[PDB]
Amino acid sequence: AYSNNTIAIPTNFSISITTEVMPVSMAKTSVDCNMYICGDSTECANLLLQYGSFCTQLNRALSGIANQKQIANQFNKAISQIQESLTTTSTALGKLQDVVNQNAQALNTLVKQLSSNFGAISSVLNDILSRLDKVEAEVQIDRLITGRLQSLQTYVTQQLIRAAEIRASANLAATKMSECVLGQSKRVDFCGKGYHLMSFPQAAPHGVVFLHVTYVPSQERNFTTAPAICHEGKAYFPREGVFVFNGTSWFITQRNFFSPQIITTDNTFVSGNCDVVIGIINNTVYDPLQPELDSFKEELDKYFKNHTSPDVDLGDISGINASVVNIQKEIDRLNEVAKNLNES
Amino acid sequence: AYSNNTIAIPTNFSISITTEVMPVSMAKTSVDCNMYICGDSTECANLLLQYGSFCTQLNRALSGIANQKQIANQFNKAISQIQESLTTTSTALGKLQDVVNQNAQALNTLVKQLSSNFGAISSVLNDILSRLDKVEAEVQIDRLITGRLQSLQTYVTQQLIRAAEIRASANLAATKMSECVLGQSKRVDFCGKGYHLMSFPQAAPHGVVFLHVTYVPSQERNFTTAPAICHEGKAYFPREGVFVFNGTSWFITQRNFFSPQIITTDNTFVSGNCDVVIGIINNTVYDPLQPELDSFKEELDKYFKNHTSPDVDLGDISGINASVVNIQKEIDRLNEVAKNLNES
Amino acid sequence: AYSNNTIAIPTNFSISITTEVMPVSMAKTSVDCNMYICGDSTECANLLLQYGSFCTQLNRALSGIANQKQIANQFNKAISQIQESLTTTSTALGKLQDVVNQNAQALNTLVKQLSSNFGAISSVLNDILSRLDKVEAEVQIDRLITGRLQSLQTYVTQQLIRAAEIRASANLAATKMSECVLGQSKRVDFCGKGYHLMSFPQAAPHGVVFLHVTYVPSQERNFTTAPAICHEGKAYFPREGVFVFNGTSWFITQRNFFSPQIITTDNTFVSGNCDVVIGIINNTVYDPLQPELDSFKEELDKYFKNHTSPDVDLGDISGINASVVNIQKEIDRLNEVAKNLNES
Ligand SMILES: *[C@@H]1O[C@H](CO)[C@@H](O)[C@H](O)[C@H]1NC(C)=O
Ligand SMILES: *[C@@H]1O[C@H](CO)[C@@H](O)[C@H](O)[C@H]1NC(C)=O
Ligand SMILES: *[C@@H]1O[C@H](CO)[C@@H](O)[C@H](O)[C@H]1NC(C)=O
Ligand SMILES: *[C@@H]1O[C@H](CO)[C@@H](O)[C@H](O)[C@H]1NC(C)=O
Ligand SMILES: *[C@@H]1O[C@H](CO)[C@@H](O)[C@H](O)[C@H]1NC(C)=O
Ligand SMILES: *[C@@H]1O[C@H](CO)[C@@H](O)[C@H](O)[C@H]1NC(C)=O
Ligand SMILES: *[C@@H]1O[C@H](CO)[C@@H](O)[C@H](O)[C@H]1NC(C)=O
Ligand SMILES: *[C@@H]1O[C@H](CO)[C@@H](O)[C@H](O)[C@H]1NC(C)=O
Ligand SMILES: *[C@@H]1O[C@H](CO)[C@@H](O)[C@H](O)[C@H]1NC(C)=O
Ligand SMILES: *[C@@H]1O[C@H](CO)[C@@H](O)[C@H](O)[C@H]1NC(C)=O
Ligand SMILES: *[C@@H]1O[C@H](CO)[C@@H](O)[C@H](O)[C@H]1NC(C)=O
Ligand SMILES: *[C@@H]1O[C@H](CO)[C@@H](O)[C@H](O)[C@H]1NC(C)=O
Ligand SMILES: *[C@@H]1O[C@H](CO)[C@@H](O)[C@H](O)[C@H]1NC(C)=O
Ligand SMILES: *[C@@H]1O[C@H](CO)[C@@H](O)[C@H](O)[C@H]1NC(C)=O
Ligand SMILES: *[C@@H]1O[C@H](CO)[C@@H](O)[C@H](O)[C@H]1NC(C)=O
Ligand SMILES: *[C@@H]1O[C@H](CO)[C@@H](O)[C@H](O)[C@H]1NC(C)=O
Ligand SMILES: *[C@@H]1O[C@H](CO)[C@@H](O)[C@H](O)[C@H]1NC(C)=O
Ligand SMILES: *[C@@H]1O[C@H](CO)[C@@H](O)[C@H](O)[C@H]1NC(C)=O
Ligand SMILES: *[C@@H]1O[C@H](CO)[C@@H](O)[C@H](O)[C@H]1NC(C)=O
Ligand SMILES: *[C@@H]1O[C@H](CO)[C@@H](O)[C@H](O)[C@H]1NC(C)=O
Ligand SMILES: *[C@@H]1O[C@H](CO)[C@@H](O)[C@H](O)[C@H]1NC(C)=O
Ligand SMILES: *[C@@H]1O[C@H](CO)[C@@H](O)[C@H](O)[C@H]1NC(C)=O
Ligand SMILES: *[C@@H]1O[C@H](CO)[C@@H](O)[C@H](O)[C@H]1NC(C)=O
Ligand SMILES: *[C@@H]1O[C@H](CO)[C@@H](O)[C@H](O)[C@H]1NC(C)=O
Repeated sequence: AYSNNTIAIPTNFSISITTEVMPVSMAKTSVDCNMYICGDSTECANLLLQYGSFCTQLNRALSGIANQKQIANQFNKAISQIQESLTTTSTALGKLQDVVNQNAQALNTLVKQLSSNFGAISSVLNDILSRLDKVEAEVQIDRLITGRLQSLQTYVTQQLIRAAEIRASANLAATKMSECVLGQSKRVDFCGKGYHLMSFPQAAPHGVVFLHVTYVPSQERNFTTAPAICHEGKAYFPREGVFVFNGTSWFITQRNFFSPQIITTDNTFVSGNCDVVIGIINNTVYDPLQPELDSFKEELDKYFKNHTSPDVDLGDISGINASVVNIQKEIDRLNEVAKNLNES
Repeated sequence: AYSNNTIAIPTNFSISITTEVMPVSMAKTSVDCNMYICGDSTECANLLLQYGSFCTQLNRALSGIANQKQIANQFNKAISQIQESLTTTSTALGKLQDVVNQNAQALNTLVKQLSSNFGAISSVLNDILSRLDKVEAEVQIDRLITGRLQSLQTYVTQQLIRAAEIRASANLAATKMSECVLGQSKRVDFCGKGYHLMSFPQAAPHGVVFLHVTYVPSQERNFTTAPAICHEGKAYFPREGVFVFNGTSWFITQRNFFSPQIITTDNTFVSGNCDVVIGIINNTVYDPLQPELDSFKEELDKYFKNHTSPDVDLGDISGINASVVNIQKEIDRLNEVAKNLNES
Repeated sequence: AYSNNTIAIPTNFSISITTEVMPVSMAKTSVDCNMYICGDSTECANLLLQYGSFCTQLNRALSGIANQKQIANQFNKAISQIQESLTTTSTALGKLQDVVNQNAQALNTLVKQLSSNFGAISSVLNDILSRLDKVEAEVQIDRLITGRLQSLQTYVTQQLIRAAEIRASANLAATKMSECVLGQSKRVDFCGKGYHLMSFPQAAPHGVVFLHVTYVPSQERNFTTAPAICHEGKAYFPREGVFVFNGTSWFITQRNFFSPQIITTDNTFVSGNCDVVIGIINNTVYDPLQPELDSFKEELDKYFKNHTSPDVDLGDISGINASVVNIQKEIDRLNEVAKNLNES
């Protein structure tokens, strides 16, 4: 750089109060989560019970801010053969009576007690449906609560960052009530704008209101300005000074205004050369270090189950029919032989 | 303002060391989530596996801090009619045998294989109950984990805000090891209280302990003090000075103590008027901008299912009975005719 | 402390530009959650719909940054007794016909309509399985989303803390464009290293690049240095000075270099004693107040259900058999009597 250029250097001034305000404390922002999250749907209050005791410690942080007898005997034999036949028929039909009734008893057993199986399975199935739907409903609510929860946590983080700004600004308030009040700071546009004379401190709800009695340049000039000059391979350093003309005569003044005092030997300092030392750059950087998230595919497929299956539950188990008898020609010929028997 | 008032202005001093401490670094607070979240219930460790790799990158941020033959033939015909009748009866009862046994075979089919249907449905229903209860249990755990998780995330946010305060305070430490150590700062109650002479820097675990050799006013006076005076519609500005009396004679002194030097022309600066310039107010404010959350009603009713339904599962399907035969008068009259047949 | 020691005090200087950079603003880091959370698995986008409107307000904060007739008649009576017997048999077998067919009708009723019960229960059971597996899948996804969500919320918190550092650093930029530009700050190694002469401000994308024309000590000496001396139980205070020798003769100089001006009476100030005032320690501390989390055992066992149960669903309800008739000796003797009847 090194070059002579021009800085507005003040000529005539004026009084100037400043009256700046800088906050020092914070309200105890005890924010209820149950109100910020939840407005209605008492269900939400039933589920945020299960969400920890997060709001307590959250507001703990926020609080910590602030020849023819042959016929007779033979057909008598035949009649006792018919006697054999009909006692035989009584045997058959008694067996049929007990077994057809036993299979009907098994039928009643199945019907009654298998209705009871239907009743048990149907009640269990309805309760499965009920609690499945409770799971569905509350799970959707939990999605919504979790998003709204991290929004609230962002609210609290925003609040804490404000609390940190307020703490550092109160440190600046303590430093200014040191220097501006209990001293006359020789710093341009600090302790209010212009050149500080005295400051008047006064309180506020959460601030410290300053009343800086200062003075500002009412009148000046765009005037030439040189940091250092190199006559002889040889630099010149104005102690508490800046190289200035009067219309082309090199003088050195104060910075605050110019009564252009002549170049002495004492106020100038000298280097044996005019060799610039190059300085270091680029401070105040911070690395965030929030590094990386991979896919859902990696994250999921480490820890995941697909896990489905249908049933079978055949039902052709039912589907086999009942064959029947519908014959009655036996009854027909039976009663027609009964006609024949009453005939002769 | 502008008015003459009174500031304690120092008279006699005393030596004063200060010995302040300002931290510069932080411990590597590698906080395990599995310990801060989880203390017991290995179940919790089974579920926090599924909770991402959040704790890794979380501690990455925290790490980045640091004639009578008629009879014979006719009744022989009738006897063969009875032969027809009993072969006919054999036909009927064989049909009944096969069909009653077939309906019993269908009954055994239903009983065996429909027990197998009950076994399949009951095992599936128990597994439905099992995994439903796993869902219920782990879902409640997930509520609790999510609340405790955001409490941990608040812990980390609190920690990072401390890290930011430490970084800015270490910037102040670098600035004070510049000015207090390598210079004699002309700043009241900076570089320790009082007026700095020299500071002695020394290390600490995570701080830089200063030893500010300063000097403080042991003796002073509540004494009158004026910023500027307006004789002639015309202001007066003491350069490095403050208007002071000796008991009513206007002098201007240093701020640091008063040897009340007389009003010169050079130390006073003058405005042509006494016109206050009014200054700007109210800096250092930040807008949080955390704006808004609506109801659960809006948020929910965009994306929600109620979604319930019962079954029917009739059971009168069972409830139709089995009619029976319980008659035996046929057997009674049958064996009584058998008595009659053995009679004659 | 109080002791005479040695500070490098400058002798000959050199010009030195500094060229430091301090950022003042931030890019509008409108970070999409749907990209930072979600990369693939459109399912994830189906579930993050249910996760509030968190990303909107999240980026609202981030945006707010920037003889043989006896025989005839008697056996005619017996023949009508057989007529009674076979009409009686017709009665029995008609009753058996209707009842065996009725129990078969009940069997068909059970088979058809109980297949319909199996169909209803099986379809409901498959849908239970389906939506249970949807619950399982999406619940695991919600674990993963919640962990990745708080990682994103940590990203945003990290970003906001950077925004606070940038706001305070821009306050330092405003203070340096006050003092370094519009003044000549008498502060060592502030407004760039060395001793400030003038600074040249120039813009940047998000910074304010300074060009501090300063001057640094090219040449100096480790030289003795005393804060205060106690001849007579009586201290000595060099105003804008430091006690210095020339090779053992006590002088007081400037801090910036040494032309060792003689000890006057005016530049030294005096205490009547040599009594050190001890100062206060250990500022800039903040209490985090993130206090406490108890066990899962406390947190859980306040609000938790274990809640399991099996079924019974007997199945011996089926398991009772069907007894049968398999007899046919009646048919055998029946047709053998039919042989006997056709004989005679
Ligand atoms: C400014 O600096 C130049 C050298 O760059 C010098 O020759 C000149 O005399 C200086 N003054 C003016 C008024 O240009
Ligand atoms: C010179 O004065 C003008 C007045 O209009 C103002 O722009 C500024 O003070 C100076 N101009 C420059 C530095 O370009
Ligand atoms: C600067 O110096 C004198 C005295 O201040 C002034 O009168 C004159 O106009 C200027 N120029 C010179 C001496 O060349
Ligand atoms: C640098 O120091 C030496 C030491 O005697 C002195 O002779 C010389 O004048 C100094 N240089 C300047 C420019 O003052
Ligand atoms: C300052 O440092 C950052 C580090 O990321 C770099 O990107 C930037 O280019 C540097 N500034 C200049 C002017 O090179
Ligand atoms: C297995 O999981 C993947 C993961 O997206 C998904 O497509 C589906 O639920 C399952 N089945 C198949 C065939 O991918
Ligand atoms: C009725 O009987 C059989 C038994 O094997 C069954 O499979 C089928 O459905 C029916 N038979 C027909 C319709 O011919
Ligand atoms: C059947 O025969 C009997 C005698 O065997 C006699 O009463 C009559 O002729 C017939 N009818 C009735 C109804 O008895
Ligand atoms: C204070 O200011 C008033 C004007 O407000 C002036 O008359 C007076 O002389 C000053 N001094 C004292 C000691 O009151
Ligand atoms: C005047 O001195 C008293 C001493 O008790 C003290 O309150 C303060 O220094 C002054 N009082 C004021 C300014 O009200
Ligand atoms: C203030 O000035 C003189 C000299 O310091 C002092 O003796 C006198 O008492 C004071 N008052 C006057 C001169 O009215
Ligand atoms: C203001 O500047 C003019 C310019 O010559 C000068 O005459 C006047 O004395 C100045 N005013 C004061 C109060 O110094
Ligand atoms: C400072 O600005 C804030 C902006 O919200 C305002 O509320 C407050 O009233 C201002 N201060 C004064 C003293 O008016
Ligand atoms: C539909 O959802 C609402 C939402 O609170 C709730 O009352 C219930 O689960 C459902 N039914 C009715 C009738 O509101
Ligand atoms: C048994 O039979 C009928 C079949 O239609 C059934 O509905 C009913 O329960 C029973 N009848 C009675 C008890 O009269
Ligand atoms: C039945 O009649 C037979 C001959 O027809 C004869 O043995 C007896 O009288 C009766 N009883 C028995 C048991 O046979
Ligand atoms: C340093 O201080 C001691 C007293 O501690 C004093 O006797 C001595 O003369 C001083 N100077 C040197 C050069 O040691
Ligand atoms: C004295 O000079 C040496 C030069 O090597 C350097 O270590 C430092 O400036 C001084 N040494 C100290 C203070 O121990
Ligand atoms: C310090 O003072 C004189 C004059 O600066 C110097 O010549 C001498 O060497 C020193 N020592 C004394 C006077 O003992
Ligand atoms: C302290 O103040 C008194 C008041 O007159 C004065 O006599 C004495 O000299 C002062 N002490 C010092 C060391 O100046
Ligand atoms: C500073 O205060 C903290 C408060 O926790 C304390 O632990 C520490 O020991 C103090 N420093 C010293 C040097 O005692
Ligand atoms: C009850 O809950 C506990 C909690 O860990 C767990 O062991 C299990 O799920 C249940 N049963 C028993 C016997 O503990
Ligand atoms: C078949 O009949 C009975 C009915 O009580 C049933 O309990 C059992 O399983 C069978 N009886 C046997 C195998 O003896
Ligand atoms: C049975 O007897 C009838 C007459 O009663 C006669 O036709 C024959 O002898 C026998 N066989 C058949 C097939 O009728």
